[PDB]
Amino acid sequence: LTQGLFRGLSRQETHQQLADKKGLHVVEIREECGPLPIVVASPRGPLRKDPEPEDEVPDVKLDWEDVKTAQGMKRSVWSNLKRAAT
Amino acid sequence: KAYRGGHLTIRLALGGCTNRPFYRIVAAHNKCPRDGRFVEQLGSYDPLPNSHGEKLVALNLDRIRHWIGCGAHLSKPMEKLLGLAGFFPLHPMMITNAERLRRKRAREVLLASQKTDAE
Amino acid sequence: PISPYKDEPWKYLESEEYQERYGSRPVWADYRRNHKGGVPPQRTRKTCIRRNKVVGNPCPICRDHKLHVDFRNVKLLEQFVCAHTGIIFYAPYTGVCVKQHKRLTQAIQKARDHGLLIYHIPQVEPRDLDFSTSHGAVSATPPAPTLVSGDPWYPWYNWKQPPERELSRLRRLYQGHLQEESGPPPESMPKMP
Amino acid sequence: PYPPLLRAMIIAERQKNGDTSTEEPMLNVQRIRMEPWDYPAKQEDKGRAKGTPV
Amino acid sequence: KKVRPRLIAELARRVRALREQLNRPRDSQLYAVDYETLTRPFSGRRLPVRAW
Amino acid sequence: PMKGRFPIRRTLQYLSQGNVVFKDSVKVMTVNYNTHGELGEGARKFVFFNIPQIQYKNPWVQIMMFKNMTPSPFLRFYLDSGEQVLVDVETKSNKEIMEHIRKILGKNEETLREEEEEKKQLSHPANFGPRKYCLRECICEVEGQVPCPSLVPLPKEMRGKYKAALKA
Amino acid sequence: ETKKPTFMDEEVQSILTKMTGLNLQKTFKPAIQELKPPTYKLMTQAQLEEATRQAVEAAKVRLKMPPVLEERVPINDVLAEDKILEGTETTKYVFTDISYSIPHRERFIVVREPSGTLRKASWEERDRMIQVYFPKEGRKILTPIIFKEENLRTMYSQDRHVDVLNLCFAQFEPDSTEYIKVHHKTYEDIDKRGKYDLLRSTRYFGGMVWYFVNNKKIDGLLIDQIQRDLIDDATNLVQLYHVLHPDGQSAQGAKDQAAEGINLIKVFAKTEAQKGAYIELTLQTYQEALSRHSA
Amino acid sequence: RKTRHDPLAKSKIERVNMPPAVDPAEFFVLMERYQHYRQTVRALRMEFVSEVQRKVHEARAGVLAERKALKDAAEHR
Ligand code: FES
Ligand SMILES: [Zn+2]
Repeated sequence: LTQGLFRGLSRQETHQQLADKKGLHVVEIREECGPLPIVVASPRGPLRKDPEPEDEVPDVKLDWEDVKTAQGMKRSVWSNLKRAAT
Repeated sequence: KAYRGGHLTIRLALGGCTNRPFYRIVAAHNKCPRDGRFVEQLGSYDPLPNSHGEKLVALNLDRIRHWIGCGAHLSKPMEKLLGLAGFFPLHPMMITNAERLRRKRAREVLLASQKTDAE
Repeated sequence: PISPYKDEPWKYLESEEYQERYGSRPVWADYRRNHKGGVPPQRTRKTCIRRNKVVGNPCPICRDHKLHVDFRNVKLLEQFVCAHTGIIFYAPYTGVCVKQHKRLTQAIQKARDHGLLIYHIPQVEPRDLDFSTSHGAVSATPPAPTLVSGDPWYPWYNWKQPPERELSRLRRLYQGHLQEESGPPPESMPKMP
Repeated sequence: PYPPLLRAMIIAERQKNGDTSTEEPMLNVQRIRMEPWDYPAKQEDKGRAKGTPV
Repeated sequence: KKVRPRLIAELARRVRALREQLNRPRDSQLYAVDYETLTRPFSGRRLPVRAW
Repeated sequence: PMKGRFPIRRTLQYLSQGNVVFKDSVKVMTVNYNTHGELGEGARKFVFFNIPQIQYKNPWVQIMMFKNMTPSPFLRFYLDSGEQVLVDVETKSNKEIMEHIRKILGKNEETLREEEEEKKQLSHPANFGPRKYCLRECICEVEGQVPCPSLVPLPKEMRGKYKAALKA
Repeated sequence: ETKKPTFMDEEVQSILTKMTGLNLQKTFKPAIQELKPPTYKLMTQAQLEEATRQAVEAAKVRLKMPPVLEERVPINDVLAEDKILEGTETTKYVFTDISYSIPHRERFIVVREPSGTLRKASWEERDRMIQVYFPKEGRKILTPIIFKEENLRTMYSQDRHVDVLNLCFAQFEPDSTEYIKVHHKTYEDIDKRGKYDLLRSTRYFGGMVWYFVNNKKIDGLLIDQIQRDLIDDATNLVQLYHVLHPDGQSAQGAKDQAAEGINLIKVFAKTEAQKGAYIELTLQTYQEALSRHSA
Repeated sequence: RKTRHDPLAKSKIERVNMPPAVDPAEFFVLMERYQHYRQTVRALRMEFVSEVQRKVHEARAGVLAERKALKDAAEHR
């Protein structure tokens, strides 16, 4: 658990690396701030002029545990319990 | 469910807890229980005065006129609520019960007067 | 124990005895409940004080008698409200007893009613699409004829003395079961002097 | 006449629809023929006692 | 969904309706009255006090 | 993870994204596509992504598919009046097909909003009843009115226990 | 003949809209509410400019100025008086027609008093009952205690005038007496302490300008705009003032001199403005500073 | 409540409910009020009945309804 936790927390891609990789603006969308686009990171190099090809359906592997929760189907008497401050 | 005969009626369905009554106006079959199944809810009546000292009465006049045109009857307490509002005429016994109250109170004024006068 | 800040509780949080004991952290930071298991009960103890007697491990509010839960002590009520969502934490989060968590929710709701505590107030839309008072419902209606002449809406609201020939029919119709004839009622309701 | 409330709701629809008139709405009670309570009913639609002598 | 027939429920129904037509009481029995107790002996029911 | 390729298809969030709600006339929809051939590429993607979306919005419409029966793909609808609507879908993308049948046999946005609005009138806010059907159960939940006796005891003058005692 | 423009005229709406301005940082200030993990998108320079444009289109819908109405007339109408029911009841009945497909200002609400009088419910009773059977988020049956004198002053002390206006718009109707009193009082505290910036980039700025103009209290506001390099708005405020008051010393003087731009402020400052001296000094300082930058 | 087969109590055997006394004046006055009140309500009921018949016939056989049914059939072709 510890050897893997430190492993994934070190291989995480930041917002700045992502922009530099694809040369695009990283915009943050928040419900509390409405539709306002917040620029969190921009590429240092030449900003690309062409947009990313919009994908009709993404071929990304999902997790049944998350999909089952979003559909109001994961019943559990141990989830969302009132606990102390952490 | 299917009841032998019967008909639709616009009555009061008692609700609330002990010493706190709250009626809800509904259109239900005649044989159905008081607080049982109903066709539609057409208002509510709070007997107990509120902080402002006034009794609230909700009425879906647009729907009460629909069911009365479909063959629905009315209960006496509910016919006295529509007369107090101006939708129906004052029920005859709402008038006679007032006359009885007048004569009754005038009958008590005599004894009260005689006592203060004679004694 | 008589707290000197009973009338002015907001002066204890801005003193040096509070800073030497709590510092900059909330009063419930260094508090832990004693329960069996990893998952604690979903309710805290009803109260930490029973007939002027304190329990072994009092809550952050009952352990310090100088912390008074009042709607004026804004600086203490902010420690029990999230600074990012404006929601009051449940008791297991902080560890307070139900008696004091019921007093905090009131004081927090009473301070927001006096404008002492800041909370999110949304920008709602108007109730009505139009604002025209061109309707009888909100305006005057032509007084009906019977209302101008001081008459009832229907003629049969008033008492009408029936003929004598009709009463004899009733008397003959109900012979031996009768009641004294009642005359026209008074115009207005009597009253007890 | 119509009762107080119904009268006020029929006069407001007129004004809302644009029709301007000062006539009073009234119910035609000529169709309603009120018979006395002692008027002979129909015996060919009336029931009969069942055969359960006691 | 194939209901099992109830033949005895139809047999008695026909028999009852028939007996109600052959043993039907007459107006002489139904509408009789004892003028001393003022009760219909057929049903043993008292008449209203206003008709006595 | 979730089995199968493109697992997002088996999600309620994706099945409700279909914008093709057929009319009442449409009764049967038959799809004929070829497994191979560059021309029939779109028809195959239409059977792989959208048929789930169409059947979820039109559960009372029969959908039957046939493979490699004709040299070219096509769609055919069967209406209740006896009319058939043939639709050649060769040399077209799955989006063109999904947009084409929505214009000739699908409902518009005006016809949908109306139906939805009717439902809003089924739940009258004034009504009092269970939380499932109505917002409030009793009128004691309304500030100003007399609270429930369970929370706030009523005055001794308003309880039938003492009204009887005071009277007798 | 010659009608004075109203608050909803296209000419006045554009003027009050421009004075308000558009600030996305304050228009969409982060709300203190339940949160979710944000979503990120990879955008180009053009895709970013279009998204920033869609926020401008939505912010103009959130800044829509509420209409300004006059204090509604009391309701004193009797449908019938049934003297036979007098004395038969101790409390009064309040009947409320509850039909979904009816606007609330065309809805019938009557009252049967203990004297047998069937009258119509007053404005205070109509708005109260409509909230019992057609509740609206944010509105309460019983008038809150925040709108009292002492409590309102507290909110003013924390510079929360926009919050008091949002409470007043959700609890009272635009034509109610309390909606006008609460708004007018708030406008008079800002003028006293010069807090005009608070309502900027909001939907309550126009309604505040419309009150000072009709009551001739635009001296403080006109100064603030000059101290913030907002002459365009300062001149439009004097233009608006002249329109609603054509028969004024400043309006007539302007016509004679055909004043334009900064001149209008000078004409208005001497003739009608109460604080003529202070305005000239403030306008003087600005013009001098502007000259240096031009060099 | 009881049924047809259930018997009667022994305390109600010798029971006679005497009708109430009658006030000749009030009885006649009250007998006329019901006569009018019930006639005023019989007219209202007929009015409301005519409105329910109208809407239904209008809906299935109306001007606007038949003006839209033809538009949907013309747009279909
Ligand atoms: S629930 Fe309303 S009174 Fe008990
Ligand atoms: Zn405690």
